[PDB]
Amino acid sequence: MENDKGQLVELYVPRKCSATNRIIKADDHASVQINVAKVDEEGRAIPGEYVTYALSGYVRSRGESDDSLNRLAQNDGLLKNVWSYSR
Amino acid sequence: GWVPVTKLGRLVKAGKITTIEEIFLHSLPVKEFQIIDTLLPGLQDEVMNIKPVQKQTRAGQRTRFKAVVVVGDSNGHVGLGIKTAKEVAGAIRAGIIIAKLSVIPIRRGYWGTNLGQPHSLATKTTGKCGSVTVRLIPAPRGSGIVASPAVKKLLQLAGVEDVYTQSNGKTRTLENTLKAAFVAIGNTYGFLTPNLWAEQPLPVSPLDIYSDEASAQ
Amino acid sequence: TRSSVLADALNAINNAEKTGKRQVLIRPSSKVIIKFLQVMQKHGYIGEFEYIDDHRSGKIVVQLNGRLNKCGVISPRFNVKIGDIEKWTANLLPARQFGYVILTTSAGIMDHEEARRKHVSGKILGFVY
Amino acid sequence: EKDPKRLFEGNALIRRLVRVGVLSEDKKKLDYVLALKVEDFLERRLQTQVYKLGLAKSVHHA
Amino acid sequence: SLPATFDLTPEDAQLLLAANTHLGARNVQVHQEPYVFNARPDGVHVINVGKTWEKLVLAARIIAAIPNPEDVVAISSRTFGQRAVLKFAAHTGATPIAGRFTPGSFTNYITRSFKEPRLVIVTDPRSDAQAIKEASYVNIPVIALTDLDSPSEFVDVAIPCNNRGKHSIGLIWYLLAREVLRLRGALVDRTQPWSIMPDLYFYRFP
Amino acid sequence: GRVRTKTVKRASKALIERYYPKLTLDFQTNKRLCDEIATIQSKRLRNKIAGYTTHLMKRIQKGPVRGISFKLQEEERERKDQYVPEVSALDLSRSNGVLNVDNQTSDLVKSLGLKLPLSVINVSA
RNA sequence: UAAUCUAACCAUAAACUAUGCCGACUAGGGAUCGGGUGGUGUUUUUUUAAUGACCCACUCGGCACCUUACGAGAAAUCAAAGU
Repeated sequence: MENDKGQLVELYVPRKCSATNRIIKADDHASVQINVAKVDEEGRAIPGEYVTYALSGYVRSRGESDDSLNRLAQNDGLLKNVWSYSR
Repeated sequence: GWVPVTKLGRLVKAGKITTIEEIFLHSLPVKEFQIIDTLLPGLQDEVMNIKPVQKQTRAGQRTRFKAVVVVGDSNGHVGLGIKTAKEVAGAIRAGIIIAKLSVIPIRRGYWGTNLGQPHSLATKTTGKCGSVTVRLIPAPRGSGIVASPAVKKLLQLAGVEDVYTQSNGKTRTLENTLKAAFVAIGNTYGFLTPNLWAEQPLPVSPLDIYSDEASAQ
Repeated sequence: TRSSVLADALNAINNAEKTGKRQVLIRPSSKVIIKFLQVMQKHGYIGEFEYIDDHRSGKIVVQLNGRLNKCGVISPRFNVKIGDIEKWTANLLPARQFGYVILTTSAGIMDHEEARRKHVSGKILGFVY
Repeated sequence: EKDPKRLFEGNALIRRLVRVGVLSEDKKKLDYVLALKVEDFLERRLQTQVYKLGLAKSVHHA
Repeated sequence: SLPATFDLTPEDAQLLLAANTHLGARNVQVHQEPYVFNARPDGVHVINVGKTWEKLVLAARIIAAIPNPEDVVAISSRTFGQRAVLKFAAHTGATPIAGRFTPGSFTNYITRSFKEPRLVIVTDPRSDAQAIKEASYVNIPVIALTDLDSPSEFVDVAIPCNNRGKHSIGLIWYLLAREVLRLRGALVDRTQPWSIMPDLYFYRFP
Repeated sequence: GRVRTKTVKRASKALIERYYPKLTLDFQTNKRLCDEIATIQSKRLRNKIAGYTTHLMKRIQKGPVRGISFKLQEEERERKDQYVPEVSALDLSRSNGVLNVDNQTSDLVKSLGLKLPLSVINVSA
């Protein structure tokens, strides 16, 4: 949101979920956010780099969380052959 | 003095967090009321209703005193809590602390065109608790706040200049009315409007950028 | 028994987007289902969709993004004049700058801004935001 | 906008408020009248414009 | 984006099939049906071991991505796990919890047992859910050792196991403990086997 | 007719947690000790407080504590051979160097396609 | 796809009540009752194929029951009393 002149005039833009594109507010106290570690050519881990996933409050309560991890992670090449579209 | 005993509290005592929005972006839980005071020094309260209430323990009629206290800015932050206690002046000061603990933002938008500051709400919203419903509606300039006096006084301290109300249900138990206007504000960040459609990448928490600090001994 | 086909072809959508799914299955299709869908697709509210046919009246499989709050139908299709769009639009829609109510009008099915600058009017059909 | 009743009845309402001196001369836009206040007419009476212009020592001497 | 040194070793799976950890329980629930290879005519179902290793390196890619290695907490309340958690947390640095979990220990900072972790690792979330339910209040991701009778609510990345045997509960801690050190750089080469006997992590009573 | 109140019970295990190597299974010595490391107002209260610590202290020579104990930190770290076997129970050498599995589980390893020395038996039901 | 199928009794059962009723959609769980399709599984035996009973898995239709609750409600509670 921005005025006639052009500057943003919210307080501060909030975080969308990543499995269902909802919006996570300041009292969604089950809204997990999870990092994984990039890897090295020798087989070690860079201490400073991540890949970040944000999951909403209610994809976890129904129990649909871990499958939504496997769907999300496998697009980024983390896994192979553990999730399948045509169920 | 102030000893932080929660690991958010050490991060803000040392001054690694300068605005309250870093608590709100990563939605962090807060459990120490001194965090808000340094963060928002302009906060300011009023007391709404004080009512004696009674319990027939041992057939000895011991008096409590329930209090309804709203705290709030005049920019976009509010708060509201309720506490019963044995003595009158303890129930007020205990009632302030829960209200300092529960602070939420509010998205403030326009009516129509785009000249200058925002005054009214972004959309229409509604919260219901108990049996009361309260629904808030955008208004043009010059409107002001049309509500009951106990609800007009809430929306001054969140700083909405013009808004239209409409409330159903038994509105004459005010502990339940204010608990519905509260829900009907805090949903304003949560309606995905179309300008919020774009994509952004996820930021990273302060609770592990400064991880060596704010760690126990 | 089954009276309106469109009225529960939009009841099947938001009933399975309140639970955060990504795709739904509609049955039967219609000539006025598809054009209601093709105006929630040039505005971004849904993704893409496919039309089966099985020689009776086909099914549809739609792909939903994240962006619908509600889509609906208004069941006596009343007769909107031209001075009376803006009383229907001040009641159904959440704010003055987004959302749409769509109409069946003598020059096609369209939304309510698109009917202003063509200067037409017709019967109501539904809303979307 | 560009609706000929807005342009004829707007630019007359604006023109009358400036001609008595309530709207500011840089606020000649139609949205700016929706935040006008009640003492912006109260400061144009003769009881108030004669005390400011140095003729009476108080507002009850006007 | 993980090279062939991260593939499943034929020697490694020789342990798992020896450890009888590929025998699920006789009643699948509806959420874990991707993990089932095929049903036996006896009545049991066979877990896909190539899946249970592929979602084993992922947890270690989360455990290694934390700054302070004492912010992981590992919990059990069954007898069969509460040795294996200790030797896990021994030479990695997590803060173990065995025996009884006291209620209100991730909230209520006036307790002496108050903790504020970054992950939680549980074994059997059927009979353990107090740590599951409380972590839901304060934004704590969680990892479980899921059977096929496991209520998988609030639970992220979920290692499929057999939570009935005694080797099979212990061994999955051991292979997890082996892998987390390799990522840290605390070891030298992926291809060399672990010097420690895996029978150390077990449980025995006279 | 004589059980000990919590203010005996509570402070007896506070003293055992800060000065455990200093204590001793004989009562007559550490009677002379609690006055040094703590402040006891009366005299009979000291005699009761040191009475049950020594009775608590001989539990330590048989079992574990309900406070903290660094035998967990060191002698349970000597319990890293509760019994470590010299040959593992998970050793295929006990199975003549060949793994004994069911029928259709052999298709699982053939699915991922590995070369293992396994045998196959017959199943009932 | 719509005109309104001994007797008589006295209420002496908190005498549970804002349910064209037809239609679509929305989470689990196991028992039982009909009809059908499967199976290297059994066993009366004609034989460990089958008739034959069992047993297992799916399937369309039934009166019930136990869970939870995103939801709904003034609450008790409710897979509809939800959308």
